[PDB]
Amino acid sequence: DLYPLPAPIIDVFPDDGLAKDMAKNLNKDSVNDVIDQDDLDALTGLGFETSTITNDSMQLLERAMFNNVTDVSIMEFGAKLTEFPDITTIPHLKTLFFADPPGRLTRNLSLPNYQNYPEMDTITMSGNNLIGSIPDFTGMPALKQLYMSEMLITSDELPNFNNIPLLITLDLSSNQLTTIPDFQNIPNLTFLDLNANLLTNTPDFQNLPKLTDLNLRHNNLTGTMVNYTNLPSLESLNLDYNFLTELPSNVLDTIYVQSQNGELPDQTINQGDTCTIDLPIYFQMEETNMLVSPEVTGEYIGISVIQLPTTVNEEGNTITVDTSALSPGEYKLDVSYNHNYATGGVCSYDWNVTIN
Ligand SMILES: [Ca+2]
Ligand SMILES: [Ca+2]
Ligand SMILES: [Ca+2]
Ligand SMILES: [Ca+2]
Ligand SMILES: [Ca+2]
Ligand SMILES: [Ca+2]
Ligand SMILES: [Ca+2]
Ligand SMILES: [Ca+2]
Ligand SMILES: [Cl-]
Repeated sequence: DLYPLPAPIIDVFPDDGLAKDMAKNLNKDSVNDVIDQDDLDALTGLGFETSTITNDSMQLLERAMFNNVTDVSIMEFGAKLTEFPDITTIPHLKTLFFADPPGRLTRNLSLPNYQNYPEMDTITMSGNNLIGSIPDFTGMPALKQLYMSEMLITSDELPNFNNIPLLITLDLSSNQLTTIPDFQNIPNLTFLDLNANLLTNTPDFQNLPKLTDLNLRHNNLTGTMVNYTNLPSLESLNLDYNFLTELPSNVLDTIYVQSQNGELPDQTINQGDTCTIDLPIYFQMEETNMLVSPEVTGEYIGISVIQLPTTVNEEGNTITVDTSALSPGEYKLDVSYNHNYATGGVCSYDWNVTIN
């Protein structure tokens, strides 16, 4: 497929948009300018920005040998470019980058099981809707970083990667994952970003001995979660904006939580009774100095919100809301703590009470 050189750029790359971008990469003023192999050899990166390039025209890159190119960056692209091709003329490619275009999920991209880029180190496709699944890569043994945030990835599209043993960073934030694999073969993984997914738990990871940062902010973790037994390198576990009533005790010293919500059990009491709750997370946060303010408040929510006297029982680790003056009926109660009026943060727990 290699076009004979020397030749005009437009003859080597017979597509208006591709030729324009190649002239810019080659620092030639015109697509009519004649290039030779030395001009190609001077390139160490290729940038693309003309949105008329399509899958078919990008394939024309196989007509030229790029002996020294290690980076491909696609900064702007149209709807007819949905894949960077697996061509044989960029043998030393190390980084592949697609920009996150303006707007939300406006472009679609597929991720081939690339075979001709054995030196690939980093792939970034964040912000683009993934077409199909992420392949269980077989041709990129040196892959170290994978940025795949905001791509509408579901758990059926994410394999338990078998052949990328050097992976260090995996960013899957802002997707629709309901489960995450108990990753078997990425033991060098140090950073796992899962914020803004739909997770309800994770496995008690069996082989992540080097993981230092695990971000689970804004998921659906509810009540209790797995109490990790084998994350010896863990430094930060972000559980902010979940629905836990208790934090995992084995890793409590790594946790970031300032806001949290939750539901406590229904109770039935008699008119004149107070109402006492368990709230393990409050006591954990209090005792490990995670609170920014000390007050614990209670209220009931009807036509208006009415505050109730609320006391913390530190010996028995319970909280009592004084419901003794309420008449019989059905009530929605709330206990809140860690109020941060400056930031909008709060930890707030709701439950229903029947008073007979
Ligand atoms: Ca000229
Ligand atoms: Ca532009
Ligand atoms: Ca070289
Ligand atoms: Ca975007
Ligand atoms: Ca999908
Ligand atoms: Ca395996
Ligand atoms: Ca106590
Ligand atoms: Ca509430
Ligand atoms: Cl030549």
